[PDB]
Amino acid sequence: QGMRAVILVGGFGTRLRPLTLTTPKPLVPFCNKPMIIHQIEALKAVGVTEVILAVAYRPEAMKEQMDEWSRKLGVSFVFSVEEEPLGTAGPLALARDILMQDDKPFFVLNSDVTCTFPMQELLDFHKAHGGEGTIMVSQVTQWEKYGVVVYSPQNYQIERFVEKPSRFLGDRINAGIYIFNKSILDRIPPIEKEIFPAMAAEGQLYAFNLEGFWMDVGQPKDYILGMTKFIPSLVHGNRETEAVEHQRGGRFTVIGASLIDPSAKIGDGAVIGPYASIGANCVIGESCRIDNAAILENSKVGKGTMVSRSIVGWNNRIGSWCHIKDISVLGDDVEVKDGVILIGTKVLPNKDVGEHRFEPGIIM
Amino acid sequence: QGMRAVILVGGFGTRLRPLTLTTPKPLVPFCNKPMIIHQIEALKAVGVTEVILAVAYRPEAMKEQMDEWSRKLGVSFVFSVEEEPLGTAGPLALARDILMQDDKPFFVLNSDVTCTFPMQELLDFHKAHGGEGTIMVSQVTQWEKYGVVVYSPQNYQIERFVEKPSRFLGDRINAGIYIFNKSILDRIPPIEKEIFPAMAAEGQLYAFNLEGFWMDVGQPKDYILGMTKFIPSLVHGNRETEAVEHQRGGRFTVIGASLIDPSAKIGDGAVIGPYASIGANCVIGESCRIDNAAILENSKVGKGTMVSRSIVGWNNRIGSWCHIKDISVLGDDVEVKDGVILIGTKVLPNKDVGEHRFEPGIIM
Repeated sequence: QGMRAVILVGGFGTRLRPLTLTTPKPLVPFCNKPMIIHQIEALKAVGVTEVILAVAYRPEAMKEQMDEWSRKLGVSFVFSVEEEPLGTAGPLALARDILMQDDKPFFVLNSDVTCTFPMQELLDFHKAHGGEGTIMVSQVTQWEKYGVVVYSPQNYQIERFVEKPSRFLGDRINAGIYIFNKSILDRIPPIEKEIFPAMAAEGQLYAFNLEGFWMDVGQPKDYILGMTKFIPSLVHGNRETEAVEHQRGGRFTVIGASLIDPSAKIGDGAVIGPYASIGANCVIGESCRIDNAAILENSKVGKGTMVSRSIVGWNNRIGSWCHIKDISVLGDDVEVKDGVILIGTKVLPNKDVGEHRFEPGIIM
Repeated sequence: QGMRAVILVGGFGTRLRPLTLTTPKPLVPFCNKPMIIHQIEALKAVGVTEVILAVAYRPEAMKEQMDEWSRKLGVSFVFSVEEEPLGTAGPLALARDILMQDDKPFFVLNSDVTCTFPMQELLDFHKAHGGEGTIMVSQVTQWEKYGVVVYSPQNYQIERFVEKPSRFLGDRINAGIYIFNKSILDRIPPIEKEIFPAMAAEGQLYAFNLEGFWMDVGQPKDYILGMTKFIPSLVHGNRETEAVEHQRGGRFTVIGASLIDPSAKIGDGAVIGPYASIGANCVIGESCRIDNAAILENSKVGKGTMVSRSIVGWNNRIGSWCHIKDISVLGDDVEVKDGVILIGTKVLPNKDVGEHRFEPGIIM
C-alpha cells in the first residue's frame, strides 16, 4: 500500500569506461556516496517504500549482494526488471505487471540526474491534476544547441513538443524526473517517448520549473563539472574562516568548500583545493594539492603531488612527487612511480605507470 | 593413488588485455580450444587424474562453473590454491599440504607454453634418476638476448645456471615444463624459484632437449606467431589439393592449412588464408579474406572484408566491406560499420566503431 517508484538505470556505462569496469555504472561513487544513493535518500525524504530498478543487461552483476544499503534505510530493492530487447519503455514492458495495489503516483527517475531534488512533488501540483508533475523542466542558456524544447506557457500545462525549434519558445528542458498516476499504465507494444505526444493531446501534462542546477553525469568532464556545481548546494545537508574541514591530521588549509571523509588522514601541510572529495581511509601526504578532484576509497598519496581536475581509482596507490592534471581517470588498483606527469590519460585497471604522458591517450 | 599435476596460472592477464576482460586469461580460446584444454589433454595422454590449478587472484572468477570441461574428460579440478602475498613458490606455499598420497612424480607447467608436448617424460629419464626430467630445454637462436642459459653438457645433467652469459655455453632455454618427485617438497618460507641452485648443488637436475617449437603466448603478436607455428603441427592431431577444409557451405579455396569449425558457414567464394582459425556458428560472407587471423565463437562477417593478422571478439559483428589488418584485437560484442579500416587498434568490449584509424591506438 506504500508509495513506490521506478528508476531507469538500463545501460552499459560505456561513456564512463575507465572506472566502470570494476563496479557497475549506477554504483560508482559521487562525492561520498554511490550515484544512486542520493536518489534513494531523496525518495525517502518523500517517504517512498521500495524502488524498482530497471537494468537493461546483467541484472545479477554482483549488485544484489553489493547493495548493503538495502538492509539499512528500510528500503527494499526487488530487481524485478529483466529486459528482453524491446523499445525504450521500462515501466510499460516489465514494471506494468508489478504494481502491488498502489494508491499514489509513482516517481520515475534517470540514473544520471543531480539536482537539489525538490521532494514536495507528491504534494505539489495536487490542485485537481490528472497525472501530477508529468514532466520537470529547468533553464538552459543554449536553447537551440541541446534541442527538445518543452514550451511552458503562462498556464502550467504543455501542449507541444518541438525538436530544434527556430522560435524562442522557451528555455525549459526536460529534466528527466517524472511522476505518473497508476491509470497512465497502458499496454503499448514496441512507444513514442512513452506516449508523451498523446499525453499532451488530452492536455493533462504539467511542467515544474526548477531553479536549481541540472546536468547529465555521463562523462568524466561532466562528472567534474557536476561536482563543482553540487558541492556548494550541500552546505545545509551534511557535516562538511573556511571551516568545511580544517584540522583532521594536521594544520592544513582549504581554499574552498570540500568533502573530507572523517576517517581520512590529510597530513600536515596539504592544501585541499576548491570542490574536492576524499573517501574513507584515504591517506594524503605531508604537502599535497587536491584541486577540484575526487579521491575514492582507500588511496595513498605521497608528498608534493598535485591532483587537478582528475579522479583516482578505488585502491589506487599514487607516487610521491607526481603531477596528475586535466581530465584523467585512473582505474582500480593502479600505481604510479615517483615524478610522473599524467595529463589527461585514462589508465586501465591493475596497470602500472612509469613514464610521462604529455598528450591525451589511453594506457592499457 | 593416481598421478596428479600442478599448473601455475597465477597472473593478471594484463598483457593480453583487450580480450581478457570478458573471460580470464587461462580460458581465452587458442585455435579451437581454451588455452588450458591443450595442457589437460596432454596430461591425460600421460594418464594423470586431477590437476592442481594455482590462481593468484580471484579464485572464484566464474571459472569453476564455466569449467564445463571438468565433468567431461574424467578430470577433476579442485581449485585448492588461493594465494596470500608470498614468494613465487606455488607448490611450496599451498600445494605442499595437498599430496593425497602420491606415488609418481608430478608435472609442473606454465599456462603460456605451446609445444608438441612430449608426454613420455614420466617414462623417459627413468634410468635411475632422482627427480626425473627436472627441467626442459629448447633451442633458441638468440643465445644472449633472452638470457638465463641452462648449459647442457654431453651428460644429461646440469650444474650451473648463468644469466646473460658471455660464453657460448649453449642454446638451451628453460621451457617451463617441470616434473619433480614427492621428496622434492621442502618447507621454504619466502625461494630461488624451485631451489634450482641447490638442486644442481646435489647434482640431480636433468634436462630434456626439445626438437619442437616453443614460445610464450603472452601477447597478441606472440599469439599470432604461436598460431602460425602450431597449426602445421596438428596435421595428425585433429580432423582439419589443400584439403584441410575445402567445401563447407560453398566452393571456396584455402591457400594453406587452417582450422574450420564444422558448424561454421564459410560462404560461396571466400579465401581462407594460411593458418587461420574459426569458431563454432561463425558466419563468413560471400567473399572474404581470413589471412592468418582468428575468429572466435559466434561472429558474423560481411562481404569483401579482409581480416589479416588480427583477432576478433566472441559475439563480434563485423561490417561488410571493412578492412582489418595488422595486430589489432577486437573485444567482446563490438560492431563495426561498413567500409572501416582498423589498422592495429584494440577496441574495448561493447564499443562501437564507425571511423577510420590508420595509426596504432586504443578505442574506448
